Formats: sequence, C-alpha cells, structure tokens
Amino acid sequence: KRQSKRAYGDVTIQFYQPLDMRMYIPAGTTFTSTRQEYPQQFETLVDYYAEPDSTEIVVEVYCKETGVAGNVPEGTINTIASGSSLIRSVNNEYSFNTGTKEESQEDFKRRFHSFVESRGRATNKSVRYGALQIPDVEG
Amino acid sequence: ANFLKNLHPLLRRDRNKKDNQDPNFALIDALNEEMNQVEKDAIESKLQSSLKTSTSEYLDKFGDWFGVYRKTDEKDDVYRARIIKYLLLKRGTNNAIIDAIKDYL
Amino acid sequence: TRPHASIEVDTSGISEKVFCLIGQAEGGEPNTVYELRNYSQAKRLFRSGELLDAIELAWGSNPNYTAGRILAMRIEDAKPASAEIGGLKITSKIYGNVANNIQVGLEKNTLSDSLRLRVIFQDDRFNEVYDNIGNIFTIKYKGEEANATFSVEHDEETQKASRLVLKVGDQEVKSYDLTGGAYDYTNAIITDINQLPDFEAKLSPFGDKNLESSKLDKIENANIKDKAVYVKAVFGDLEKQTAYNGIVSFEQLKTIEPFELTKLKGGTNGEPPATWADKLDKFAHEGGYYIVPLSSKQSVHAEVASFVKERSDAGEPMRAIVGGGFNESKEQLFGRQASLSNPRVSLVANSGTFVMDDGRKNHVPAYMVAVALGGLASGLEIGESITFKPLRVSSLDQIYESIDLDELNENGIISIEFVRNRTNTFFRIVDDVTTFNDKSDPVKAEMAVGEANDFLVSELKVQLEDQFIGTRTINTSASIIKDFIQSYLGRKKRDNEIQDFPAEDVQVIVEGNEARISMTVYPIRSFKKISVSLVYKQ
Amino acid sequence: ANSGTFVMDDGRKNHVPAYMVAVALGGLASGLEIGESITFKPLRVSSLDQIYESIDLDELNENGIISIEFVRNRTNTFFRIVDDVTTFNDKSDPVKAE
Amino acid sequence: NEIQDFPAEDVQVIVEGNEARISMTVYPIRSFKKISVSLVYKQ
Amino acid sequence: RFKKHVVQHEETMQAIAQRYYGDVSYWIDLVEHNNLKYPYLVETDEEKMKDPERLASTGDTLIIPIESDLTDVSAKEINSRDKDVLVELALGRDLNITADEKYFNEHGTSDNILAFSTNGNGDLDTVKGIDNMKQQLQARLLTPRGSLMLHPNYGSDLHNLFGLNIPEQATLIEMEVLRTLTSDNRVKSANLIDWKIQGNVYSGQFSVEIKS
Repeated sequence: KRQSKRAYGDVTIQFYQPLDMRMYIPAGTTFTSTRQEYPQQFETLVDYYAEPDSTEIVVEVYCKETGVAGNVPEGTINTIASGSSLIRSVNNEYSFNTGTKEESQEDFKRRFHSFVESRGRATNKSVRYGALQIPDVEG
Repeated sequence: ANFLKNLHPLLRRDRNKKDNQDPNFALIDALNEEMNQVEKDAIESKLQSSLKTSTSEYLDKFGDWFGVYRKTDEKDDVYRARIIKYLLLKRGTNNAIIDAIKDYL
Repeated sequence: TRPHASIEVDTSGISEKVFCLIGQAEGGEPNTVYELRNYSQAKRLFRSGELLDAIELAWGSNPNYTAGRILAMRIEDAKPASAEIGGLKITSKIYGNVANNIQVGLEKNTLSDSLRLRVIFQDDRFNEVYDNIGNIFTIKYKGEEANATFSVEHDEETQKASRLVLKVGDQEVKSYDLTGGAYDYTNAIITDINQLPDFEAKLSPFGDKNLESSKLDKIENANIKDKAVYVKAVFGDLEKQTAYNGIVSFEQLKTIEPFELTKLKGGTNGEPPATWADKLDKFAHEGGYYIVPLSSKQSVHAEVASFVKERSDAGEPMRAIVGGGFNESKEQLFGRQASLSNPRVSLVANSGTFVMDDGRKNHVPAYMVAVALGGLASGLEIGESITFKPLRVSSLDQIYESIDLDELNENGIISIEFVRNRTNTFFRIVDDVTTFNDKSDPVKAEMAVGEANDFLVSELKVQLEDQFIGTRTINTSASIIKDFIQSYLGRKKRDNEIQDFPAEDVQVIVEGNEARISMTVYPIRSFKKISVSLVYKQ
Repeated sequence: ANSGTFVMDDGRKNHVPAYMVAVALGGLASGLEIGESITFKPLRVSSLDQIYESIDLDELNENGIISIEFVRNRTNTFFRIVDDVTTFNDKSDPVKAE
Repeated sequence: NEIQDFPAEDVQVIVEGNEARISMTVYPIRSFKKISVSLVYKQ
Repeated sequence: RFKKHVVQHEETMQAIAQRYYGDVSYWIDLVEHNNLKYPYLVETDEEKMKDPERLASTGDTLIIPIESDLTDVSAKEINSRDKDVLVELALGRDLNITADEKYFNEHGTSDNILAFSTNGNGDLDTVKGIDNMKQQLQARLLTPRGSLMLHPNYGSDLHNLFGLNIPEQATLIEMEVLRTLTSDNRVKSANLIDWKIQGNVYSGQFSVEIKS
C-alpha cells in the first residue's frame, strides 16, 4: 500500500577545510535545485550538529512536493539556502527512489482481484489467460 | 479578422530587437499565421461554393445533386459543360431524337 | 526623462528608541555602523549567520510591538577576493569567502573584433555577458586622394590621449588636444570630423558610449580609405558598462588581452579577534539606547559592561541586554551575575527555539532570546515595561520552575515562565529586573524605571542648559530658577509622564556664578502587585 | 518629425506633410490656457506615414524632437503627443528645455 | 495660481541710487510627467 | 477560505478548535482537514520523523477552515492533501507576463509593454499566489478604462489625469488609484499612507488589505 509519502534521500555536504567548531544545521533548511529547469525543493525535518573535526557529513532531506513529481535525477541538488564560507558544495550520490503516489481503494482492490482470479486453473478461461501471460501470444 | 488588432493592448505586437530569441513573438506569429491561413481558406471557399467554379469533391457533389454521374477519367471542365447540357436536354421530337445521336455516336 | 507612469510593488516590509546589534555575518564592509530599516535591505548587504538571524527575529518578536530603526555592525576583519591578469587587477565588492566563488573571464569575437566579458556567480544565479567592449566610434574617409590615415597619441607623463590626428596623403589635416579643452567629450570629435567634407565618422549602435576622449587607447596608422576603422577605447567601455552595473570592479595598472574563465582568490572572513573593545566603541554617537552583544564569552560581557559605564557616566545613557549560552543552570547564572553586578545590564537566562517566516526552525542561544526580548523593550513607548507581555517564542528548554522564578528573579535575573494562559500565545516574561544585586533602589533595579529616569534627567539637563547656563547674566535670582523649574514640571504633570510633584518641595540656592536645586517627583511605574480583599454580607 | 493624414472637411482624405502637422500642433498649443502643456494631449489626426515607435520615442524625444504616439483605443483619436521638449541641446534646465 | 508657491523671507535687494538689484525665488507650476505609485500590503 | 495557524509548545488539538470555533466538539472534524494520524499534534520532531507527512509538531503550520466549509466533505478532501498548495489555488494561477520588470516601469500608460516569458524549461512562465495578485493589480492600473475588447469599464483614467501638480490633482489621482485597486472583490480596502511631490514628479504609496 502507498500513502503519498513525500520523496526523501541521503545527501552529503563538503567543506573547504576540516571544521573547528560544532556548526549548527537548523530544521527547515532549504536545499534549492541548482538546475534552473528543476523547480523542486527539499527541507530538513530534524536538526543536525556537525562534529568538531569531520570533513563531511551525510543527512536525510525530504521533498516539499508529494507524488512522482518529487523524483529528481542524480547530481541535481548542489545548492543550500543557508550558505556559509566553510561550505564548498553539495551532492547526492544516490538518486531519489522513494517517490510515492497514492491511488484509490478500487485500484488497490483490482490487483488483488486479478491475482486471485489468476490462481484459477484447469478451465478454458484460465488456460487462455495462462497462454496470454507468455509474450507473443494473441488471439 | 486581424489577430494583431483586436487584442489586449499590453501584449507586445512586434519582436524585441534587443536580444536574439523572443518566444512571445514566436507564439503570436504562429497563431497569426494559423488564423491567416484559415482566413485564406475561408476566402478561397468562394469558388467552391458556386457550380460555375466548383472543383474536386464539390463538383462531384453538384453532379450527384443534379443526377449527372462523373465519368471515369473525366476532367472538371468537360464535366461542368456536360452537366449544363444534360440539364437542358432537348428530346421528344423526331428531329431532337435524331439530333440526340451526337451523344450516341 | 521620458513622460510615463511607473509602478512598483514592494517586498520592502516582509518606534523611536534606536536599537543596536553586533555579530558575525558573511557580508558588509567592516567596522562601520550600518542603519537598517527593513530586512529586505539588510539581506542584500549582509548574507546570513547570527546577525541576520537576530535582525529578522528582532522585528517579528511581538504582533503589536517592534523595534524601529536598527543599527548593525560586522565583527570581522574581512578582506575581499582579488586577481590580477593583463593590465587589470580585479576586486570584488563583497568581503568574505563567498566572493571566492565569483568568476570572471574575457573572451573575444573575431568577427566584430570586440571583447566578451562574462561574470559567473552561481550562488545568486547572477550571470551576465557584456559584449561589444571596444569599438567606441568609427572613422571613415570620402576624398579622392591616394591614402588616408589617422592616429591617437599617448604622452608618457600622463598615459592619456595627448593628440588625435587625421592625414591625407602624407600631411595632417586636423588636430585635437584631447587632454584638456573643447574635445574632452567624444561628441565634439564626432561633430568636428563630420564637418570636414572629405571625412566621415559614425557612432556605435549599442546604446550610449560618448566617452571622455582622454581615455582613448593608442591606435596608429590604419588606412581609412580601406576600412571604416574603429577607435577602441577598451577601458572606457569597462567603466561605462561595469561602473554601477556589476558585483565586481576593475582597476587599471599596461595592455589588455583576453584570458580564460578564472576564480577569484584571497577572500577571507578572518578569524575572530581577541577583543571587541576598539570596535565596540564605534556605536557611541549614532545615538542607540539598547545594545546587545551576539556572543557568550564572559570577556565580551565585561567589555560591554565597561562600555555602558563609560557612556552613561558621560551623560550618554545606554543599557545592555545579555544572554549566555544554551541550557545553563542556576549556579552558573549566579556566578555570572556576581561577576557582572553593575546596573544598566540585564542578564537573560533561557534558551529555546524560533521560526523564521521562510519556514526555518532554530535552536536558539540565550543572546538571541535577549535580542528578541530587546525588540519588545525598544518597541514599547517610553517608560512602559516588558513585564507580563507575550514573547512569541516557539518553544523553550524549560527547567525553570515556579520556585526558580523566585530564586532567579529575586537575585535580579530575567526569565520566561511557561504559562498555560490560552487566550494568546503561551509564553510570557515574568519581570523587568536588572543584574544589580540590591533590591532597594528601583532606578537601579527596574529597567522600566531607569528608562524614564534617563529621559527626564536628560531633558531637564537640556532645558537648564538652554535657559540659564548660556549665561546671559547673574541678575536672575534663585527665586526665578524655582519658578522656571515649577513651570517646567507643570508641563510634565500636564502631559502625563510624572504622577505628581509637590511643588512646595522645590528648594533652590545660588552661590554667585553657580546654583543648586532639590526637588521631589512621584514616578510613573507599571503595576506589579494587585491585591484584592473580598468581604461578605448579611 | 511625423507626416500625417487628416479628414479635411470637404470629405478630402488629405495626406499632409510634416510642416503642416506643426500647424495642427501649434494651433492646439496656442489655444490652451497659459501654463498647460501639449504633453499627453490627443490630436484629431486620421493616420500617420511613420517609422517611429516606442524605442524610437526614447531616441527622438531624448534628442529634443517631438513626435506623435499610437495608442490603440478609447483615447479619442488613438493618437497622443508624447512630450513638449524643445530643440535646445541641454535638457537640464526646464525653462529652456520644456 | 500663476505660480505654485514662493518663500517670502528669501528676498534680497541691493541699491546704489543709480541702480537697484533684486533677488527672489519662485517655485514653478508645470505638468506632471512621472507618476511613481507604489503598492505594499500586510499579507 | 481558511485561516493559518502554528503548533505551540504542548498545545492539544482540543484547545485550537475551542479557541477559534467556540465549541471543543468540532476538533474531530478539524483533524481530517489537516490529514493527521492519531498523534494529531506531538511535541517532538524526532517523533514526527516516524512518518513525516501525516503529523504536525511544535512549530508546524496548521489549516483552520471557516465554519461553513468545516462540514463540507469536499473542503475536507482538498485540505487533506493540498496543504501549502491552498494559498496558490485560492489566489489562482495565471501566465506570467512581467518579463521585463525593469522595462514596463519606464513607459506605463503606453501600449505594447508586456510580453510572455520562459521559466523552467520548454514551458511559458506562470505566476501564482500573492505575486499573481500584484501582477494583476499592476496590469489593471496600467490599462485605460475602455480598451479591452470585452467587459469594458475595466482599467483607469490614469492616462487622463496629467495636470499642473497642484494638490487637488493629487487627491484626484489618489482617489482613482484607490478605486482601481478596490475594484477587485478579493481585496478588502486600500488606503494611502504617503503622497509626495518632486516638481514634475508624483510619488506615493498605498497599503492594500488582501484577504487571508
């Protein structure tokens, strides 16, 4: 079952030099698309605290827009609204696969019906369906 | 009918000389071309709307109306004249019946 | 100007007591104080960080009360990013590491023989391409003779167009002294070339150019009869097209040539300093009343304490609000109160969260809560107290129970109580008490009393300076000073800033070239205890 | 600059040179009360034999030459005159300039 | 209404019997030509 | 229509319905509008991280219908999923024609001034929300009263009000602008806050009360 969960994925940030302070990353921070053609935007649900000396940190970011429209190809998220001097660039190695769209109860019930009906055997209609299951079978 | 007249005054009505690519004008020009081409078809339909100049499908419609069926490989110029002659057929008199032999020779 | 209507729709919005902030941010020229009137401007001149977190919060902290004009300053020794190539040194207008991302290159178009200038700065998506740099105006020839040429001359001791010359065959036909005189503007050269029947000249179409003719470049001996030759004046176009029109400037060291796209270097925010003292002083004469330092180090709080003492003793009153750290407990606060016991400082304890209008939440240090509170203290009309007002803080790191609102408050430390009064936003401030250890004197103890004290003192100072110490004569008794002072306090009673004054109390003595007064005034205050007694009948 | 056409009261659709548009303009300017301007007033001209349009109506006016502008509707004749600038070079002083 | 307004206490006169000299300021009246009307709200 | 609100520290969902609609009883229908799972309001964000879209926590926005649309099932369904897209839909969507913002403010009350533009990729630009409302007010002000080919008595006589800059002309201009701005029913009122003169230049500003 699908419940319109907004798209999310791991994102990594890089800095010029190793840090010398526990930098703050507020919840609600916006990671704007670097590509002009992509109006998609993402927000950070929970605060993160950079380590004292770690040169790189990975955080989880959720999209603002639900549905399949929230999916983005790899190498698109490379800008941060709350920029800083220490921050160099942002990148997402893995693509956003968790984009989800919710259908109606009928669409949920129809696949179940089709699966139950498909389990029938030793009948004309079931033989016909099982022949039509393999490709290059028509009429 | 003049799509560049007759419209919202602020939509710019001739292209920007300031830079190369002007989608606004491209859209207006496409639409104006489409509806000018429509206007030209609707003016061109004057000749199709009269038996004296109807051609292709419309002349076949006229000939079906009058009952005179198009002969195979018949051009419009002779088909119109045939229709006009057949509408003014001259038959019933012995001389007229003899003179009708020209169409049977 | 062309006659037209024009209409702008303004995002420039999204009281008297001026309010001061100092902190870190990746923008702005250092040491100078700025004046800010709405953050849609401030956001252009700073970038982000604590100072702009504070400002966007300082004006939002209560729905009906907010600070007026804000004064701000960057506590950094920043330097800009720069590069050198060709005869040009490049300097960025913004000071900070952010400038290092800006890129500039010069490319060239062989067809028009003009230079393509491009700026890239992805972080604003700012990207601009200036072309047709070079080719200021054309010279052209129309006579029948053999050959026609021209030349610009540069005198070395000025590095400026000393002469412009036209020739026919092998003899000069005209001259122009372009250092200084009639031809200082290219408009005169264009007209006075066209006047000659044998010659012609035409100006480039890419809007205005019309440079001062002193900044032409040295071109010599090109055949006019063969070519409609351009005069280039490259550095004139750089000024004309990138004076007021860019994020990055140029300065001329000497020939110019194209170069690849390059990243600027040297831009540095600068490490924090040891002290704030000889930079904190700079707010003095801009007239602010409330000041807050955006840090937690106890050294900084001792310099602010000394600063406020230094100005207030001068007749230049000021008051500071301070807030240390996150999550700090009671014993640390008492240690910090004792260590910082002077009046005109008000330590604010709590830490919590705030939400800027872009949707962004925050985990908030106590000096930010002091600023949010300072926004109320400044925005309220003179003399009225912050006490029991709602503070609009979204959530708090609440440890500070009812008993602590006796112990914290009686030791002179401000706090916010969690309060379940549902009729408005929940949190409210308990009291307006100062850091000073002694309860007795309200002028020291209560911020809403010290404020009205300072303004009354200062105004009565100015009036006595006006009327008397401008020294028209000694022949104006003590008795007339008694009359003037009672006149004056009659306006303070009439206009509702003092409750009353027993006019009979005013006692005046004069000692030649000096006089002295004693008086009594009943101050206006907020209520702070309401006691009801409720009694029964029949 | 412009040369217009006027419906002359004989029924005579007269195409008319520029020095005669100057009459039509000067006549209007002369009749109004002192201190009013031809600025943004309409003229009863029928049509124009013209090059100049909105960007040219920066260029010409900025250099001190008057011209008539086409406004597509409701303003009485579709035509109003952009400015009252004079031929003097320096526009900074309003007494000389306008 | 032939002038917009004038300051009365900014007039200077000088005289030598053979010639008088005058100085005066006037604030002129002329047609509007730029109208800049701005819009704000409270969202 | 609706009112905006935010979750406060340890505020219960009962408390909101009671404060705005009077009766506490209405909270039950009010949770369906904000599409909330049982922990309808919960203090902690690391608890919102359980399943973020189906909850609200401290600092999050909420939607508050007017009482007439409280009982409508269609309003419930729409407010459940659209969330922030409410404001855009409620202010409506339109093609963006402020392509040259620097330019149209150099030749107002002249025609041919606005033009389509492109944002994103391969699609005409569009405007929504408050920007749309501004753009529409802007276009309405810069259009003469009888120049659109249908539904005339639209626009302004701003092209007609050029005069001797004496104050009566300035009050007249103020009144025309206010009429023009108050024509749209979506806007509540306008009022002037400043008018100012610079020789032959008018300047002034107007505050407009847009419905929530």
